[PDB]
Amino acid sequence: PMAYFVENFWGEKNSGFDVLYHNMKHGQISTKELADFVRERATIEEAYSRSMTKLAKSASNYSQLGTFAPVWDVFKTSTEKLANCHLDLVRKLQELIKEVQKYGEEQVKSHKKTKEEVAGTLEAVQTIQSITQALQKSKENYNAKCVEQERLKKEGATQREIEKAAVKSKKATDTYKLYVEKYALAKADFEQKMTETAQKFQDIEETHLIHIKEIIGSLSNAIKEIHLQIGQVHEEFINNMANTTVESLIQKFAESKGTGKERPGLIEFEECD
Amino acid sequence: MAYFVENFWGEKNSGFDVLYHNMKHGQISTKELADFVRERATIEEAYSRSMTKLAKSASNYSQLGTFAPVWDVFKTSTEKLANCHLDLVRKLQELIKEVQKYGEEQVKSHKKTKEEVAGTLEAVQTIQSITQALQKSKENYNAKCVEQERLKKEGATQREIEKAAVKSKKATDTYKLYVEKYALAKADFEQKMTETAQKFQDIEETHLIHIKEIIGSLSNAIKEIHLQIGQVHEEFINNMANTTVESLIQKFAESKGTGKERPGLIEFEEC
Repeated sequence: PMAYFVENFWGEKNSGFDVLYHNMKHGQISTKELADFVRERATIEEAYSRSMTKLAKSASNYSQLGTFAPVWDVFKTSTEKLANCHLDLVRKLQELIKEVQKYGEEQVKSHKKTKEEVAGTLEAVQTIQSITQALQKSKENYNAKCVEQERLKKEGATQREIEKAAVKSKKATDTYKLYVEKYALAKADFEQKMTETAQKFQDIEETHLIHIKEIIGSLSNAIKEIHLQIGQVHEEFINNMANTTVESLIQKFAESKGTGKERPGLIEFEECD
Repeated sequence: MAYFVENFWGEKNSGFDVLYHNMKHGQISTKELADFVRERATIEEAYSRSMTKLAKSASNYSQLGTFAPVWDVFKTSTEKLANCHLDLVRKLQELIKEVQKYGEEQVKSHKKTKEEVAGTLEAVQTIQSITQALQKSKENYNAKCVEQERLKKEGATQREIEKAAVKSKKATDTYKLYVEKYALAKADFEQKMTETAQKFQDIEETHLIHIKEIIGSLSNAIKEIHLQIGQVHEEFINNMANTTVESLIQKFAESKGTGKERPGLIEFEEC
């Protein structure tokens, strides 16, 4: 709840506004980088899915010879289901990329509106920066008339030409005195505007980081959901292997590849006929 | 029960030849199991090395933005995921070793079994040699009786009858001997085949139970890593919860803050 942005963005240069504003704009970078990360994760998931699909094809094309042969269909169906799980994660990640891209383009809208809203604080910054430089110029000019006043005074000059040098110091004093009052006015305006705007930026940054973590939340949800499905494919495979018993494998081999039930007949002595 | 004994006889008696070659096909099932685990490990390693590459790319994103520190959470979690899949690769490579060790010791027991029931192979060669010779003598003895009938219907000499009778007598003596030798070989084949077909089923039982034990070890290895993968997903969720909005706001403000102190007070200063 603490105002970190208000407390930490002042300094002598009055550049805090600039930093904060461009930091808001850098929030666009993060959205592009996140989408790119999810795209690459989806690439890996699809590579895995396509290879698993190919692994199921090779499982169906194994030799039909032997008692174990029918078990490859249990390998086929499970590998097909596992491959489909990963492809569905790809689809879910791709839907997630779409809503990151959607957030990225509504950032551009809300950044444009913030720019138009902080226009008063932009003025407050450039006026205080201008007056601080103008005050320094009037400070140095005031001192330049002091040195020239005392240069002519200590060396020896007419009281008429000293008095007109004193008036040149008076106008140098008055304008410097006026800039001191102008600084205090611009300083009070800047501090009032910056405190409202530094908080404004922090609030924008909090809304940003909340929405981003919600996307990573949906990222974690899709991965967890598919992870649960993957675990169910493994368990289905386990008990399908349990159901495929040795008894049934021998049963099916004898019934299909058995030569004959009836044993060779008994032949006796035959008459000539 | 006994399916191999009951259902492997037939007229041509291919029973032994089929069951022996089927035992040999048990070696193919072992090779194809190795090829499956190897291909699965290849997929699991490619995935792992891609994830490692993804984990390292997570750190090479922009330093700009309040979100920046969150990338380390991605980096550490994606690294751990990558290592889980490589650990499975190592476990699957240990299975390929025991499958091929089982495959090479199958060759040892199969050649032993061949030498154990070579007598039953002889019994198949014996009954086939005899039944053909029994049919040869059956056709012969009947032809001697056809000649006995042919020469009687036409009429011949009494001494030719003695010659045809003694030829039919020896045709009977051999044909009757082949009937006894068939019944002796049938009682030898059916006795040995029943013992051999039961032996072929018993060794096929020990084959199928051991192959299922290896696939059991396969399912265990995948289940164990799947549990670890689920823990990484939960650790990622936790680390994301720990990386609060407040901690990121504080991170950036103290890193890229322009100054704690507000613009200074400037008053008149006399020369």
